[PDB]
Amino acid sequence: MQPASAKWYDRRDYVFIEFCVEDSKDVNVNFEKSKLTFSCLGGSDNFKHLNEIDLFHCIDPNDSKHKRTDRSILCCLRKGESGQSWPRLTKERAKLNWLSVDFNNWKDWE
Amino acid sequence: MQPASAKWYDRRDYVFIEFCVEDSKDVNVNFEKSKLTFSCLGGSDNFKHLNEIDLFHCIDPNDSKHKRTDRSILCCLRKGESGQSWPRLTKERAKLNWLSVDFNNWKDWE
Repeated sequence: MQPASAKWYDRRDYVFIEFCVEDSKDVNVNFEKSKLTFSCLGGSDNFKHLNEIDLFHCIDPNDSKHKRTDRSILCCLRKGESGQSWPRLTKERAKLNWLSVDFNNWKDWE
Repeated sequence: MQPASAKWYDRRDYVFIEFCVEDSKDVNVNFEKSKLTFSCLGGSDNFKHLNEIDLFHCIDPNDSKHKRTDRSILCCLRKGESGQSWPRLTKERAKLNWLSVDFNNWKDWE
C-alpha cells in the first residue's frame, strides 16, 4: 500500500482535503479531533491506499464529511474554531511527498 | 513588559501551567480553544507581565480555570480530548526561554 496523492485548501470555517483515486472502492474516512485517516482500494486491481495525518489544528469530527466520485474523494473538515489559521495541514512542519496545496481552490479569505 | 517565568505538566484530562509572579495584581487569564493569554502586574512597582502561547492541542476554555496566590498563578486547562498526548506545550517546536517543565509535578500517567 501507499498514500493516495492529495491536495488541500481551507475556508474560514472548513478545511478541504481531496484524495485523488480513480474508481475507488471500500472508501473509509475516519475523522478524529486531531487526526484524519483515509483508506480505500483503487482500480480493478484493488490498489491499497492509506493516508494518515495529525492535523495542524483540531477539527469537529461529528460535523465533518466526505463525498466520493469515480475521480476522487473530497473531505470536508469542520474547523474546531471558526477563522482558525492553517499555515499547513499537519501538526509538524516536515513535508509529505503525497500532499500538496490545491492552488486551484486556494483563497486568502482572511 | 516581559513574560513571567512558568512551568507546566499534564494529567490525563488536564494541562497545568503555573506562572511564577509574587504579589501579583490585575491577574487576567484568557482561555481560547488553541491559545492562552496571561497578564498581570507584579510587585509594588507594577511590573508588567504578558504571556501568550499557541497550544500544542486544543483545550476547552469553558471548562478551564485559574487560581492565584501571593506566590503564583496556577492555570488548569481542560484538554479538548481526554488522554491527549502533549509532548510539548506549544503548537510549534519552540524553545521559549521563559517556559520549562514542572518536573516536581510531572507524571507518566499514560
